[PDB]
Amino acid sequence: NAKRIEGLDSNVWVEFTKLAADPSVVNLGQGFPDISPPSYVKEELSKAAFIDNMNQYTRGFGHPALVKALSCLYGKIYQRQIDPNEEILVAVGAYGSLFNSIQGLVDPGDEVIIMVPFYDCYEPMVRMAGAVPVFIPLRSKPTDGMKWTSSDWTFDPRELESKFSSKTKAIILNTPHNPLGKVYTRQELQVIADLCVKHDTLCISDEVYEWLVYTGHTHVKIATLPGMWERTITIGSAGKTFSVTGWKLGWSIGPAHLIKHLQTVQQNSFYTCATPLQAALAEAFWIDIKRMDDPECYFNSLPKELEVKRDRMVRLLNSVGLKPIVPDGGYFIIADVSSLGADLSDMNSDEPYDYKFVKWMTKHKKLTAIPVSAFCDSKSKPHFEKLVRFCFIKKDSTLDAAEEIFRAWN
Amino acid sequence: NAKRIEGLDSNVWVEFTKLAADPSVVNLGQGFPDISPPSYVKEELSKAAFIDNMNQYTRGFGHPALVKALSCLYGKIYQRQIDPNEEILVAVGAYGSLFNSIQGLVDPGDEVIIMVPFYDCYEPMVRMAGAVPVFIPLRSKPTDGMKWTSSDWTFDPRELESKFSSKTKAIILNTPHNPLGKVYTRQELQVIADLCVKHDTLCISDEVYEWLVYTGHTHVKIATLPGMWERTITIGSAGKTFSVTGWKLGWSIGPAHLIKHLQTVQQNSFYTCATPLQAALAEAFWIDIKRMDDPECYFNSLPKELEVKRDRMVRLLNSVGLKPIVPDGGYFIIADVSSLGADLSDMNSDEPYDYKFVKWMTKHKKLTAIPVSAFCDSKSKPHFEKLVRFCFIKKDSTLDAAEEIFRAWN
Ligand SMILES: Cc1ncc(COP(=O)(O)O)c(CN)c1O
Ligand SMILES: Cc1ncc(COP(=O)(O)O)c(CN)c1O
Ligand SMILES: NC(=O)CC[C@H](N)C(=O)O
Ligand SMILES: NC(=O)CC[C@H](N)C(=O)O
Repeated sequence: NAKRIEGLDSNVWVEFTKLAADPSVVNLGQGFPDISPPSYVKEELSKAAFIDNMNQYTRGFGHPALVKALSCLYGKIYQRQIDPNEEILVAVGAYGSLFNSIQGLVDPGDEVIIMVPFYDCYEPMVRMAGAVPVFIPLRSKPTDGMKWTSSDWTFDPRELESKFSSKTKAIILNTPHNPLGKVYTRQELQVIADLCVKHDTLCISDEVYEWLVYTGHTHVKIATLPGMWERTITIGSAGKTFSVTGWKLGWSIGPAHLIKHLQTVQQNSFYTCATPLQAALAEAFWIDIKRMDDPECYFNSLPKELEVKRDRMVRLLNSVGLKPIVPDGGYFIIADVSSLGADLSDMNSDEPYDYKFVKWMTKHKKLTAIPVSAFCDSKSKPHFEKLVRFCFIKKDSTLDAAEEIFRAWN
Repeated sequence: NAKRIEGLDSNVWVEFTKLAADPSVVNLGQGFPDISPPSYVKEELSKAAFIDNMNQYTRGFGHPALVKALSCLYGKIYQRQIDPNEEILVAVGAYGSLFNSIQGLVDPGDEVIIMVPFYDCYEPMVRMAGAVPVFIPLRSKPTDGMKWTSSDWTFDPRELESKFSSKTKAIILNTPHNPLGKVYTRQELQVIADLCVKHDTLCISDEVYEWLVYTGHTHVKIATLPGMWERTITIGSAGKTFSVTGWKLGWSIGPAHLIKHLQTVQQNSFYTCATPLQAALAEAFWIDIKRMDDPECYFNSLPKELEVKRDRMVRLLNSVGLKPIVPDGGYFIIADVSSLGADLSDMNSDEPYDYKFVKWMTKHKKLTAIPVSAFCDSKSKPHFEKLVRFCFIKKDSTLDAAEEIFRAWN
């Protein structure tokens, strides 16, 4: 192995393969939608398949009709003109966008601030770049009494500030947050923005779940706050927006002077993304862009549908004594499992509690989930290891099977 | 920009975004097939599109049906049992496979040997890894007097040996060769094998054009030579194999102890490739794998169809005083351009001779092509700068438009 990848060969997802290959297990762990994607998304891909040209090379930095649809949709959200060619880069998922961003912008010995828990890829991407991840946790605060929510988690602005130094190149922001479901507030973003401007750092903002925010909350884009446009890369994903995780297309949106460096990594790595997927996606966008104010727009109908499933899930977790944290956004929910005081007596590894719990739940109850300590750096693990993450982008019948397990639990 | 991409922002193909544009020009430049993909390749993509699961995330290192198909096909070629999970990585094109190999295997300060002319991405990919490209040119031999062919180019084994030191990490091999169409001989591969074994170096073998070898030549895989399986990564491409360049799926095949490091790059960069493309590509493979014996197999029928088109191009180029180098393989043909009359003081730009010629032929003859100096490091360019490359993976009607241009040349 090359030095840049020393110790980066472990991967939580490669780790979690085994859990649910067993067909009789209900899998609420990985973010695999088993709802149907919209009919027209599948239709448009079939249509593109039969056009010879759409099966040949397209523009390296993104299919022209696609980046054009992206600049239209995001121009409305940002309330500014987005340049399709210079301010957008289409990459292989939000992963590939994150990869372009760190690879083109982050040097060895640079510091990168990461909020804990974090989508697991952030830490190894920062390391393969020779950079130093700097961790800060989200801490709970007292609850309103009736409900535990994502909004009861936040950061200490004084603690955040202390993480910023002359070596900080960037901070990574994930809102709506995976695994917590947190929708960052304008006040939180403002504290983040103040510091990035004051230290002259970048913000890389992972916003794949941007459409999935629930009543009481709103997606705010940090790159729309004063001084932030010039210093933010904001990332979206086809998989999340159209429920086609398997298309693996995302985009980075930001200023031309930053996006050019992302574009230089891409030209020198995989170069271009698939033409047929990008062609179909452009069409899907236009179909929904043109009804953005209608309920039937997929940007509106999916979170509306997911809010119902979310609520059903919180009731299911409650019925067995799991303390759910009701998410403001996204399609994951965390439950504290410690009030079950489960029977993990003879799992004798040095794994965190949540991993043992999940292995135990899979074997005994036939239900899998993801340990939140998978989204934590070594020192943070003991502070989050009683927490397990459940996925609810699932068809009713799947959540029915889940309900059968919760009803039979004792 | 990050330091790692310093000076790597210029891209040959980004630059040629000049006169491919104008409507009336016959483009024989970029490797863009304008023939149809096989009908079943297209139908299989349409069918995967309508299966919901084929739109969601698949195995990270390659869709299981696709790695199994590639296992079975390549295991016949190699006469060995290839492990589909450990000895194969599906990536985003041959580009992505090349990136995985260099990123996962090559350190700052390593030397990487590259044979000139080289497919252009080799050099910046080695520079991005902090390594030193060590150039050796292919050189001409006396012809049989009758015709000029790719096999009249070779390398000096003694000069190659002198490129190997204790800093050498690897040699990049490209057979059949782009741009010049060379199908490296068993005796050439043996000289490279002897030196990788003696120095304990890697060979990264880029064999995207492996099926496209014409009469009197045989694709031989260096990884099949004694002692080479354990030091070789061999790369393939869907875009070349099934004439669907826009699908951006390639693969690396080789021993587990090397493939795992490519796997580590990929899990940390883009992770997963697209599911519907991989599903459809697995089915396109099973179809052709079952009929390898038969002339109807795409592995057989395409090289046959293209050989006719190569022979046509060589007649058309001869017709106008461009001396073609007849390719053993691939879908590019170089023509020597020096026996024509120049223009070219209307430029004076002292950029290479071939770049001036290609601008002159675009403007005045309405035909584009690629200057060979684009595939050459700085010191080599004077040895190759009268050479121009043409693509013939084109429909009959495109080649007729080309015919009409040659007919009207004088
Ligand atoms: C926060 C976050 N970022 C990025 C991704 C990956 O995005 P993509 O599938 O487009 O590569 C995910 C989905 N696993 C995610 O939850
Ligand atoms: C020799 C060679 N290797 C790799 C590639 C790129 O392969 P892909 O399109 O699958 O990424 C090309 C482009 N045709 C090539 O000519
Ligand atoms: N590698 C994957 O597909 C994992 C993604 C899934 N959304 C997760 O966060 O759990
Ligand atoms: N998209 C591309 O860069 C096409 C490259 C093509 N194979 C060529 O060599 O001309």
